[PDB]
Amino acid sequence: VVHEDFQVTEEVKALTAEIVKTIRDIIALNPLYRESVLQMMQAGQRVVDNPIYLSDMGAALT
Amino acid sequence: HLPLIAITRNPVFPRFIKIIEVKNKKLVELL
Amino acid sequence: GAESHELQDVLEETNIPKRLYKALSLLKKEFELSKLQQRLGREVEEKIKQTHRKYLLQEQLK
Repeated sequence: VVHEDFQVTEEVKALTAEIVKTIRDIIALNPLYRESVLQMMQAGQRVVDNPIYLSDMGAALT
Repeated sequence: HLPLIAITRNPVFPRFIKIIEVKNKKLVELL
Repeated sequence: GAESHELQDVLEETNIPKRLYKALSLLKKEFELSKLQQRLGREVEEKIKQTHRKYLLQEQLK
């Protein structure tokens, strides 16, 4: 399970932000699943200890 | 003289309306 | 979209010009990061679009 990441964990999450925004837009314009999962899992809550899993879930929604 | 509010990752920018939601019920008694 | 640490650093500054300059620098850095992400996304998006439009025609045929 390769999870190489840069030591600068400051600007990387910026892309994450974009991703989540995109995801939000999609679910707003193309409602596929409930938004309750979005409320439970929020990037601002610091509970996403595995951002790779969040990205994989987002790509799954596609 | 009140206990520090559990921010729980709820930033409050100056002069910005924000909503705080902490799962802990202990803050309910204080409120 | 600056991190809470950046906001605290701005609040640390006392002189009005100093805090204003720090805020402007943070704005510039956030704009640079957002522009980098947007350009990079656009490049990836065109790379998708590099797929010959026959993919759109196939999608319409289906």
